[PDB]
Amino acid sequence: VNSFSGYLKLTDNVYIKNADIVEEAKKVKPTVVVNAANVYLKHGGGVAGALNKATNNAMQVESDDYIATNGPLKVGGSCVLSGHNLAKHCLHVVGPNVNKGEDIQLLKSAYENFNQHEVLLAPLLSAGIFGADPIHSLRVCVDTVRTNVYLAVFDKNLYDKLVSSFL
Ligand SMILES: O=C1CCCN1CCSc1ncnc2[nH]cnc12
Repeated sequence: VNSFSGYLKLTDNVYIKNADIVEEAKKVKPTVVVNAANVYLKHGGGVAGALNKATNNAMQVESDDYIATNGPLKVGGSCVLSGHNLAKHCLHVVGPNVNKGEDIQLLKSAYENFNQHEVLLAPLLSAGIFGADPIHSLRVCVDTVRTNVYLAVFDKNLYDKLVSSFL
């Protein structure tokens, strides 16, 4: 038993809810919240910008130190940093950005990072301003992640379409 509430069950291990991931994190305080990161951990907009704003920019400060020490992430890669006031940990995961021409096959590699954590709160990778089809993203998620994932979908219209088109 865990504290996630109001989710529709899609599979044995994947759950989905129309919710603002920032508000959901603040309420559940999950062990892991996933950020839709870029390789530079520049959290300017989309999910990343919202999460960072909710930390009063502490996520960005921590991220800049991480990059100064380690260099950029790989597309399809991840790193674990603090969850600040939102979660114990934040798993920063880089999905391919279609608006940068990045290979959509890297989406599966991106979701594989979730398997290193037993339970996560997450957005759909590569969705939103990353330009991929969220229905495809949900399919790759279901077919790749084996650990327990609670997906937060901000847009009610998108949420309804994702549910209604799910096989
Ligand atoms: O829902 C949507 C519509 C377009 C893309 N997308 C999911 C990524 S954007 C997001 N996802 C979850 N929680 C949030 N809080 C602020 N932004 C978000």
